[PDB]
Amino acid sequence: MDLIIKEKRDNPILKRKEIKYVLKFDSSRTPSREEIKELIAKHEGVDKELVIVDNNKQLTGKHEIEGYTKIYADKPSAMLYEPDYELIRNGLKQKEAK
Repeated sequence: MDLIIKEKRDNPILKRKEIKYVLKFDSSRTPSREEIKELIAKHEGVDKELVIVDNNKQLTGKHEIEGYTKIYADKPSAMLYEPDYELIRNGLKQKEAK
């Protein structure tokens, strides 16, 4: 697989990003999970935890797929501290919750 990415990231409260991606796949074996997903996010400007990619706009007519990928950077931070772990239980109040 060959992923050429044109990443664009916007990080607010949840550090969400938007990137342009094309994976070139060699007709022979089924696409790999890590190869596409890792190279997609990693290239994406993010780690493997941050890889969320839905929909894919195919422009070319050869054998590679293009589209937009979504990435979450909170996946690792949440995994390290665990979402089911008592982080504080109270919430924030910096002049506005959002």
